[PDB]
Amino acid sequence: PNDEATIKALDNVIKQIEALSVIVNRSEKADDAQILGPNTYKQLLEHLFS
Amino acid sequence: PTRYGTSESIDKFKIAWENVESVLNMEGNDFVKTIMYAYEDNFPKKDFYMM
Repeated sequence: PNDEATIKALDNVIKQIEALSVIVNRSEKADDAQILGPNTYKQLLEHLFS
Repeated sequence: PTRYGTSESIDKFKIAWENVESVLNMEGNDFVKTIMYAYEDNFPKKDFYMM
């Protein structure tokens, strides 16, 4: 056996495992709530007589 | 022998085969590599790996 291929294979598999073990899962999504604004009731036309 | 032997799904073969085809690409292994890649249809990768 060529002892220099085993070392390279071990290094490669160790690098793969180390790379796979650093990935993090973090999400910073917003919320579905809607910001509300001010409003004023409007007046419908009316007629007054006595 | 404890896990991932015969029952392993075909999806796991990519990881296992990578080391073998990395070993086959070094100097001094060109005869076996050529014979293996030339006749993959008759002797597949899975039977070679099992052997």
